[PDB]
Amino acid sequence: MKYMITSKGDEKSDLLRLNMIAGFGEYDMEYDDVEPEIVISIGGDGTFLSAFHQYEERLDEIAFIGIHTGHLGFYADWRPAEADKLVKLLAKGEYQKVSYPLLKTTVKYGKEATYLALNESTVKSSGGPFVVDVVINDIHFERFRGDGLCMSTPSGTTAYNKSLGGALMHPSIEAMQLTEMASINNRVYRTIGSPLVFPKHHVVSLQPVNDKDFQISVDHLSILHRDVQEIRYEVSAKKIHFARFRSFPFWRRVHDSFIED
Amino acid sequence: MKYMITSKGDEKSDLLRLNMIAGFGEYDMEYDDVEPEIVISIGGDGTFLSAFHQYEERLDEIAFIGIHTGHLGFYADWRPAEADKLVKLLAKGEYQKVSYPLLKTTVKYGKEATYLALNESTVKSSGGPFVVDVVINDIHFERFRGDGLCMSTPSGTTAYNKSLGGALMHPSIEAMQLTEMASINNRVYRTIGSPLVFPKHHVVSLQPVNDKDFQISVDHLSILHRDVQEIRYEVSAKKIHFARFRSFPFWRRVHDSFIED
Amino acid sequence: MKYMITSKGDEKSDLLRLNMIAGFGEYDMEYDDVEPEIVISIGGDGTFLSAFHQYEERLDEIAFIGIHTGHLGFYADWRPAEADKLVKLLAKGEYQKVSYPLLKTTVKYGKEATYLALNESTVKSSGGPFVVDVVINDIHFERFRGDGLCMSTPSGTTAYNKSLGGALMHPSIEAMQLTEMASINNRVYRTIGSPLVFPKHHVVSLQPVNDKDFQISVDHLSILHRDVQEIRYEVSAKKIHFARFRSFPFWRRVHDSFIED
Amino acid sequence: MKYMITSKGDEKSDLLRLNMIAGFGEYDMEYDDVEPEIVISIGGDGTFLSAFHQYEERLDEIAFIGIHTGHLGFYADWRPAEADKLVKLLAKGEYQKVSYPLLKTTVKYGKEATYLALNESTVKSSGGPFVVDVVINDIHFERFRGDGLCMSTPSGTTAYNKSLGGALMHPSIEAMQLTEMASINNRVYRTIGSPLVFPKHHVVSLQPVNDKDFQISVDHLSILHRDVQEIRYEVSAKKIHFARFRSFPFWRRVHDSFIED
Ligand SMILES: CN(CC#Cc1nc2c(N)ncnc2n1[C@@H]1O[C@H](CNS(=O)(=O)N(C)C)[C@@H](O)[C@H]1O)C[C@H]1O[C@@H](n2cnc3c(N)ncnc32)[C@H](O)[C@@H]1O
Ligand SMILES: CN(CC#Cc1nc2c(N)ncnc2n1[C@@H]1O[C@H](CNS(=O)(=O)N(C)C)[C@@H](O)[C@H]1O)C[C@H]1O[C@@H](n2cnc3c(N)ncnc32)[C@H](O)[C@@H]1O
Ligand SMILES: CN(CC#Cc1nc2c(N)ncnc2n1[C@@H]1O[C@H](CNS(=O)(=O)N(C)C)[C@@H](O)[C@H]1O)C[C@H]1O[C@@H](n2cnc3c(N)ncnc32)[C@H](O)[C@@H]1O
Ligand SMILES: CN(CC#Cc1nc2c(N)ncnc2n1[C@@H]1O[C@H](CNS(=O)(=O)N(C)C)[C@@H](O)[C@H]1O)C[C@H]1O[C@@H](n2cnc3c(N)ncnc32)[C@H](O)[C@@H]1O
Repeated sequence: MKYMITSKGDEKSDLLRLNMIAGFGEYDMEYDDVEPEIVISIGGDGTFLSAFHQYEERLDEIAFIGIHTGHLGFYADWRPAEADKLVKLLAKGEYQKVSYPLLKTTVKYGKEATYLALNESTVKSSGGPFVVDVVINDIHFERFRGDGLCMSTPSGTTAYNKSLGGALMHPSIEAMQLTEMASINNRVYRTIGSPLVFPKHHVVSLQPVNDKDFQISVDHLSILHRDVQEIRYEVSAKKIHFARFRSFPFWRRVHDSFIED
Repeated sequence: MKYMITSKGDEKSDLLRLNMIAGFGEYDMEYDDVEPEIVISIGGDGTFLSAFHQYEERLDEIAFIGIHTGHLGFYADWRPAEADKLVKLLAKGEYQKVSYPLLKTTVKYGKEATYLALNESTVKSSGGPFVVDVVINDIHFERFRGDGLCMSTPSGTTAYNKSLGGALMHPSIEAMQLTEMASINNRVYRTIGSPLVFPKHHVVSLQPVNDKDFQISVDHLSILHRDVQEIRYEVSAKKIHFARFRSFPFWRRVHDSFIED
Repeated sequence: MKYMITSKGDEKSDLLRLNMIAGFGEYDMEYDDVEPEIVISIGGDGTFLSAFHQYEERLDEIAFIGIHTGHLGFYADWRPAEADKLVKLLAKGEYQKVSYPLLKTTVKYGKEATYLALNESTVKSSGGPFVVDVVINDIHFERFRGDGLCMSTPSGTTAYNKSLGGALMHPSIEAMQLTEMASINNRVYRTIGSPLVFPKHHVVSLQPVNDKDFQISVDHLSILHRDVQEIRYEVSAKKIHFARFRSFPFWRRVHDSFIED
Repeated sequence: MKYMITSKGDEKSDLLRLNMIAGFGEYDMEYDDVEPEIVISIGGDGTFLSAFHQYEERLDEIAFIGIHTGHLGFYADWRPAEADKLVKLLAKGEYQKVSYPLLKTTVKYGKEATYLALNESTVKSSGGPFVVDVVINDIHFERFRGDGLCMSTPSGTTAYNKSLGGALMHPSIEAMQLTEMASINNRVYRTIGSPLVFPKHHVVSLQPVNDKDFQISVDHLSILHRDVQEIRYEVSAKKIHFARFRSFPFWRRVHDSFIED
């Protein structure tokens, strides 16, 4: 149906995009970057993340496909050489949609902003020490002191979460995972020191203790927030949908990205 | 209805057990340790684990309650001082049952044994180096070399799993978590180096590479298995049921066991 | 001889400082904050670090003493209640000096700045991804990608180094320790993934790969450096000297700060 | 002078050994496996460790050389293809000896055994839970509960130590490093949770708390010790000497074994 293609913008990805557009022109496929139903991202995982955020208001109407023109990017299902086969399979249709969970971040001030993450949302201080009270379902759980906190989706667990020692979670699990960045632990300061995995409908709230200014990232996007009263995390009701044309199981995707390929 | 009480066996737990039996005698409660419907464990988490295994064939007919006579044992909901209040609340009934997921381990030979775990199942070598191929849903994922592997239930994630760097998982999540014990990683040997969290219906199979003898633990119970062809892990269809008389959320239980109490 | 006293500046530390100055006035002790031979820091480890940096040009002429007015600060040897005993012991003299190793950081541009650290020197990016080549004694060792790097002195190993998973090193060992902050490791990116401990006379050089702007911290002090060609680390030839009046072994100091007190 | 050659015993290593013996026969080199001055190990690091232990009573009279016939074994300096060049260089002599530190383990009973380690000494329980008091220079430092403890030499820090999260230490540093295996940490049980690095002349003593039977390994060799009163660790006064014919710096050796080669 209606589709669009985003490109990383180097010569290789732009040319692949032009060639796929020409192939789509041989079928009943209209290029429409306002209301696409298929969004193809040609590049790396950053390109894919940007495509997701370009269309985060129409996630229920869109299925995503990623082509990696660099290394195997984690959200990519296709190598450039297979682009023509993808054009054909997509043109016919009847593919199967797979959905991954997303993370909702709410930032309250003294007003309210919400963000959606496909990989993770992180919070750090705007310069001074980072100290927050971590409140789970209204239960005061710990006072965190350290460099920051990372809350990850299942598909994000192989990203920043992994570098911070988090568990890799299969994306059929509707959960979010909280990991610590360089927590201090001594006689007077104590944190849990393990990643925490939360189900859908649990709410994790971070509440400032002294400083109220924080640097909050959502996927690639980092923003300074001033005068914050609360940062709230929960599994979103929204999901991202992928078009799948063949089996590529998550654990094989993990194997291919981290073990050998 | 029918109940029984297991005790750690020290003077404090035996006397509490005798006093609770006397209190139950004032209600319509028959002591029956063949077909109980309520199993009370008085001791620590080891006592509770032994009670679970004493009745693992009647898990669908039983609700468990733990009293800790030492430190706050993780599966315990009651301190000894509250025993009389428990007798009363239990006598009336109408309490709410909560269920935690369990782990099924299958060991195949050259014959087949199955075990059920509430905390975890671990595998180590019987003396020589431990090397196994890890196969996930028939996908060859890694060759593990190291000291051993631990597969944990959600409620077990605060136990051995935690010491091995695993994530703590809320027990409403029907999953199991695989953690590494001292994996070797160099130019020639590679493992994933993160805990892995698996949903229900995924099967993780360990397949021997050289040595076929393994020491397999299920909760406290360690057994030498010889001539092993495969060890298979999956989330069990069986669940353990707890009798709950008041709110004691898992994350508060974690707070009280690890942060402060 | 000549001494001075720095204070954290709260009411408790200022009053202790005034009372110690009055006690010193009863001996042959001149207050001199230009050329002291004894520097007393009253506060926490931050106060002590600031005192060290206030006098880093006269380290060979100075012995430091720390009083902690908060929790046991790691560099502190005295509680406030013992201040009068310290005045007396110090007045007589004949105490023993103990020396800890220090870290030299050199930052080269396209010009050169040097810094001395008692705890550690860290490097992060000024916004974009952090990528540096790590060169040890002119040997290209790894390309580091992640959040940053921390180089610690022995006495700093219980500070930020510890939170990053580094080893605690006894300060009689003339060494520095490099730890990673959230390194990425996948099929294409590889780091050593262990802390590294370097002897005196080894030089660790960080060399930019793309971005040349870095945020470099030395103890509490964080500075944006632009147009960096190289950051070089080595154990300094300079040492910090403490006045010791009684045994307080490093491993007891560690026990008291992290295990119980 | 007098030399001997140990072989892993596969066809490749036995033939290399025979060919080197024939080459040595063309010089003033006597084969003597009672009092060698050069010990050549042909195989892997296990072969090298066995050669070290075969001659641990004559370490001051011996220089070791390792040839790896498998992967780059860490203690190996030569590939098989260079064997003839080694014969020649060794025949002439005038090579430089390099020394690495060693670890002394003393096991006291209710009698005394001492062992020397090139990689590490580990202690685990003989079946039950492992609990020991850790005493550093007669200072009670922690009660360790977990799977076991590993004490490593500098050259051993890239071995089991590395898998347990220890730091890699340059072998010019006369030290030993203690790492934890799966320590338990909760409200009631506390360990330091970081590797500890000890200088020469510090003594680390492990003292049993309940069970007195332990499985103690020294390099590859694992032994059940019963009725143990104390296990004591210290940097040995003895050193192992390597014959070096060219530069192969430790950090390049680490790079080649863990980063790429
Ligand atoms: C620009 N990034 C796009 C992405 C991605 C991604 N998504 C997954 C995925 N879901 N699964 C597996 N691989 C995944 N990638 C891979 O991550 C590498 C990213 N490049 S980078 O980190 O060097 N960089 C900052 C340039 C690259 O290989 C890419 O294919 C943002 C993301 O970086 C992540 N990030 C930030 N700081 C990090 C840290 N210190 N360690 C590890 N990740 C870190 C964070 O998650 C953010 O959303
Ligand atoms: C006899 N154990 C009973 C239990 C339990 C338990 N269950 C949870 C829970 N679900 N949540 C939180 N606390 C939990 N406990 C607490 O664990 C301490 C156990 N005593 S012990 O490990 O010292 N020991 C071996 C005497 C004690 O406080 C108890 O209340 C067996 C279990 O030990 C575990 N175990 C074995 N080796 C371990 C390692 N190296 N590190 C950590 N745990 C280890 C393994 O899980 C096994 O099933
Ligand atoms: C203001 N700091 C002074 C100090 C110190 C110190 N020196 C040692 C020592 N040698 N041994 C043991 N305790 C030590 N302290 C203790 O560290 C706590 C510091 N307060 S703080 O980190 O919360 N903060 C930023 C307000 C406090 O208890 C103090 O007594 C700077 C230092 O923070 C360190 N730092 C920065 N980020 C950190 C992270 N994420 N985790 C851990 N440390 C971190 C870094 O080393 C810097 O030099
Ligand atoms: C038979 N080993 C000989 C050796 C060695 C060695 N010495 C160093 C060195 N100094 N530097 C870098 N590489 C090093 N090797 C490499 O270690 C691999 C060993 N094979 S093995 O561990 O699979 N095995 C048990 C068959 C192999 O590549 C070899 O070249 C005993 C040693 O294994 C170590 N060991 C035991 N359990 C371990 C764990 N869980 N993780 C990691 N190491 C473990 C322990 O140190 C013991 O002394």
